[PDB]
Amino acid sequence: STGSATTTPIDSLDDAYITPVQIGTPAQTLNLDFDTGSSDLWVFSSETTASEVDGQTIYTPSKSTTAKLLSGATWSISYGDGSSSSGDVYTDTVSVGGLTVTGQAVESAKKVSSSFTEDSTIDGLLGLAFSTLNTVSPTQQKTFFDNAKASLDSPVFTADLGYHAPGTYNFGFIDTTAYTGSITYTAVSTKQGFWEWTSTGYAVGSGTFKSTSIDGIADTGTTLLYLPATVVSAYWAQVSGAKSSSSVGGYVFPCSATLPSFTFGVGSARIVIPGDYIDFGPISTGSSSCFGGIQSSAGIGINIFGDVALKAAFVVFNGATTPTLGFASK
Ligand SMILES: CN(C)c1ccc(C(=O)NN)cc1
Repeated sequence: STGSATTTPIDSLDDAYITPVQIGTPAQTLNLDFDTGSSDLWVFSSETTASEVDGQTIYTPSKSTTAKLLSGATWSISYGDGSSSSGDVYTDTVSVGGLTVTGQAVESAKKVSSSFTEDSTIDGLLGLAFSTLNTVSPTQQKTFFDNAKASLDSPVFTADLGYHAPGTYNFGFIDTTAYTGSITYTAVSTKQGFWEWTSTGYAVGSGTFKSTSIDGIADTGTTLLYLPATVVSAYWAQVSGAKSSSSVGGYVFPCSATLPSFTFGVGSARIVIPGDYIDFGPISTGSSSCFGGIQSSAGIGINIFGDVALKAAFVVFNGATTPTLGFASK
């Protein structure tokens, strides 16, 4: 089997991407944030505290003939940005882009943090990291990908995120028309439950490439690119007037600037992030200070190749017995 679904930016900044997902019978379509940095499929639901729902589409398990309470199971998750959610669990039929899993754990939110309430366009998350990170207790549950894997033509999914445009998540096949050149594969560590890999270095603009190992995670659920302070300082030093602002919470730059590109290494290959991808616009409406798309990972504890990086590439998440990541230019 295979599946293919279009993923769409939620706003003009590509702050996140949503992908339609069919849950239950008859189908209830919710727009979920596919998240390769977590392993829970959770949704706004008829059980979510009313004051914490603001425009989202909800899953109502009582209207699904295939929903079953997973008796006694609860979940609770918190993300690196400080967001969180929690609730109980149903199993139901879930389909993505024509690919169907029966008996998928669908985690129904009773509570969500304000960040989720405020994101009217995001009806929940669909985790695509390793199932060892799943938060359901007392019986840990498998991700949609993990459940689908044995049925897939190939045990892979791909992320092809657009810059200010829709893109695609494919399951079970590699679309050889979706990228240029060749895909370079690199080793993954699953020890922390993430798609964790080691970049071989970086360059700023037309500058020389610096060979240096940068461990990090491929996280479609993080907006920005978070790298070591040394690397990030070297980037922003090439932008006149750029500075780190403790008041704003990161590097800002004059909105009159033209940003240089940023290159990261994948083995002997190189992925170039155009300067435009690094512009996250005015810090507040009407401001001439703009927020940068490359920020320090210091005080996160891990480097994060978020959407800013991933959208510059066609990315293969290879879930074979020994997982690997592949990157191609596009
Ligand atoms: C507030 N929202 C929509 C979030 C979405 C995703 C994440 C995240 O860290 N995913 N790996 C955090 C927050």
